Amino acid sequence: IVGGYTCGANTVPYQVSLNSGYHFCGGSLINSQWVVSAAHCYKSGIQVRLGEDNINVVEGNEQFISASKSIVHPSYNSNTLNNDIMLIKLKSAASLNSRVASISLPTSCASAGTQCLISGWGNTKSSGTSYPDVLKCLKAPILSDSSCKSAYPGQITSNMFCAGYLEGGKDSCQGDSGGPVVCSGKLQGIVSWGSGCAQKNKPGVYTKVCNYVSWIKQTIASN
Ligand SMILES: [Ca+2]
Repeated sequence: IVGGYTCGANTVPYQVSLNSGYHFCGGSLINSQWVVSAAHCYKSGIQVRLGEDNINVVEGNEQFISASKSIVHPSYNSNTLNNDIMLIKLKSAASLNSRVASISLPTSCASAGTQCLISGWGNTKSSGTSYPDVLKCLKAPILSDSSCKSAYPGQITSNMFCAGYLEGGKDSCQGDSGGPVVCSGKLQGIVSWGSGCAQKNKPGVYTKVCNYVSWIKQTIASN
């Protein structure tokens, strides 16, 4: 997250870190057994880390639970990032508590202009590299479809939305991928892509979770 703020320990209790020997992507806990992340975060060999604040210190509220299964969306296209969504099943259910909690799936799609909370352990610099240890947060508004398409001509599908600031300075970034965009208390987006981070006229692009609720529900009813 570039231009964000330190969230505060466990104030984003649905945020997970995906670890394959190191943090590599975020995700969102949607119930005690299942995480939503980005399909481009697929790796074999994922441990889900819940209850994290500093990802490099064991502070006492973590649960580390291996994945048993990962399910990339059946229509994921890694070239265009259309349908950039994946489900990860935990080998054992998390113990839900004040620091490890699920986020609701949406009923309606969020609206242009809504301010959402985006979070992660990704890079904090637009130019160069600096990875935080503690979770960072950013409030960013959803941009209109038309503004998103102008920023990325020929690249935005109906399964994507843009959020952020066309002046630059505030955005998600590498290492935030797969993490949450929460609007009105529900999971509306997944950190997916963008041209650099926090650059002018190049806002973040996010997987539009409301288009996937029926896939998510039928998949978790079956696995
Ligand atoms: Ca920790």
